Amino acid sequence: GRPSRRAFVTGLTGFTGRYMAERLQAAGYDVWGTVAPGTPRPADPAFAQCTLLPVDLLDAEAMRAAAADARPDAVVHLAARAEPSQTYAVNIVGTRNLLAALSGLDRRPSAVLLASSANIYGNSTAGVLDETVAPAPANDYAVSKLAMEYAAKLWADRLPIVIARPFNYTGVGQSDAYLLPKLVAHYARNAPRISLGNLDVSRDFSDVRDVTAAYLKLIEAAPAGETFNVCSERAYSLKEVLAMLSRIAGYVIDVTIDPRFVRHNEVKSLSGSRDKLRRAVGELPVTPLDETLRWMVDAMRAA
Amino acid sequence: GRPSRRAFVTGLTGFTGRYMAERLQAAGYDVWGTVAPGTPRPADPAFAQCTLLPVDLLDAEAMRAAAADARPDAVVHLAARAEPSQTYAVNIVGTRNLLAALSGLDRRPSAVLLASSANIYGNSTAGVLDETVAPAPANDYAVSKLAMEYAAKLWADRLPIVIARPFNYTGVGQSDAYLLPKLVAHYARNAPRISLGNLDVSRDFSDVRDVTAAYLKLIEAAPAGETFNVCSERAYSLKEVLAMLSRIAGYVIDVTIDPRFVRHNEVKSLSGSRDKLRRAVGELPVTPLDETLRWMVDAMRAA
Repeated sequence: GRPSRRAFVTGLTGFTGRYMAERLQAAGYDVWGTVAPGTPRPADPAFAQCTLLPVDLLDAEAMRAAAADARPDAVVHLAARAEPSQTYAVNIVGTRNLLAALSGLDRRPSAVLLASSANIYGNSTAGVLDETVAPAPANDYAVSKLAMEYAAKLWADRLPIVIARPFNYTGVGQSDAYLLPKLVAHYARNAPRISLGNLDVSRDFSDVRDVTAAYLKLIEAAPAGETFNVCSERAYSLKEVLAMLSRIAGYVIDVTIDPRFVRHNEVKSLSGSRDKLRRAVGELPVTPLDETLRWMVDAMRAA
Repeated sequence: GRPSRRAFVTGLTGFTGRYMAERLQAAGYDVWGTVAPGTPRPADPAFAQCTLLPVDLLDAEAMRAAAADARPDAVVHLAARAEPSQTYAVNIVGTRNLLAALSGLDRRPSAVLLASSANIYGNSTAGVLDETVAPAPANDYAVSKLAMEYAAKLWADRLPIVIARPFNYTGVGQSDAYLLPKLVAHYARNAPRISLGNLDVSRDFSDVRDVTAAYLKLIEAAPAGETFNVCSERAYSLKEVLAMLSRIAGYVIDVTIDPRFVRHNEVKSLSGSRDKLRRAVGELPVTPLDETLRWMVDAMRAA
């Protein structure tokens, strides 16, 4: 029947949440999660066996009641924003509301995984970043994620808290507000041209399926008090990505360099080390980016 | 006549602001500053030549209008809060509103000094803390001060921003909600007994006048992008402070150790290094604490 062991995922119906749900369900959890009040129900079949609770993160009391009902053994906090003020409120106080709700439970969860971001490192010149690299967040969103980490550690005496710092990741279902889905969308409809920044800037990209598999491993190991990069450890330039898509689509898209996308001080190469993660949970398969991209192109064309 | 060179001080009428006003006026500035809307006017004669603008920091537009009118050369940001949500909003977004206001001016200030706090270091075991010590803020207030620092650095390309991390400081006029003023109040009225926490915990205390002298030198040197401890570099236990006051008042107060006020995990000794400040701006007054305490005891008795 319906599994007794429960997971609770904030932002469950977002891009990452859809994949987190499948990972948790396959690991045997009954997956519960939050959705925004007054937004339309999700149509995706991935959520057919999920219990969806309408909760605003800034609604501390509704969060407390949702948690007490859900009674999770595992928590994955994915819900975030991105007005600067709402970004700080949702990412710091919304997270605090979640932790307060869990801390007040009769039975506290065995693992609470918070999704931070590798954006907290900012524009580091260190080439390959591990978790000891000094933060230098370069926008309010990145600052709010870093602040979330510090705010969350205040609850370490009450909850087993694991922090993930994912590098860039993508996959089927991510909006074209992000760069790789934008590229995929253009190639999928055989667009003649696109406008981009510098093509010689290399960054670390992962498949969302790999990222959520890592998240699950962090849940299972529950290393309370520890922060982990989640990344592929491979850096690709936009030129390499374009070349992959050209091979997939069978043509070369024409590129215009827009100054609006060109950052003068941008470091040429920046990637992550997942060595700390590897030592904690062991080796994890890395899906090749060209497989990820083909997956996305195929999904776009099949739509 | 009224000086052409202007300073703008948020929280001008608080404890630190009163001393900062006097310091700036003595350096030849026309002192402007903010007060809370709808609060009674200040009675203190120290504010007689100050221009007081009623501004809520969360009111971005009122802050913009206040700054365009004040047109400061020098800015000191002292205003802060301490509900956690308001603490994060005021200290992060309130500060951001100030910075946005200054950045939009035709003539930007030549120095923007932000008062952070040494509480961002938390309960560090490092004994003597310099600016390279990793932060470990231990409550939401301290987290909000650290987040403020990071949010402010986003404006570094537009404004010359100096961050101060004052350690504990006190002086005439500080409320008895703070520890040393509480001690002074008791000794001043020859109170027979008092109830306190652990007496063997040593901390760094400064004279507010020493702190503002440092704030002014930071303004004058304007080391943009740099953070500075402001501290005495001597740590006194509560037993040593009591002994100083016993000597001043001529009797020994009886102390009761209340477990309610005793924090078990507090580090035995913690103080700051101001070596970075000293190397940047040169010699500064460091007043003996017993002189500070006598100053305060005398003020209480003259009342």
